[PDB]
Amino acid sequence: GMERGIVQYDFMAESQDELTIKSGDKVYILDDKKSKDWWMCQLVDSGKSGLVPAQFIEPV
Repeated sequence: GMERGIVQYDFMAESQDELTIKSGDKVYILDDKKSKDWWMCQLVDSGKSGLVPAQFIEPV
């Protein structure tokens, strides 16, 4: 869990490389270096991973 975050808005994946997340969900931030718009994250509880809007992720 090198870097953690908390989801701030619901987001539903519309394509394969995205990750559906719900407000309040805890994530690992896997990659916040490649894009200021899209971060690769993984849900702590389910282990599901993919791209989400950066602006929806509050780092801990």
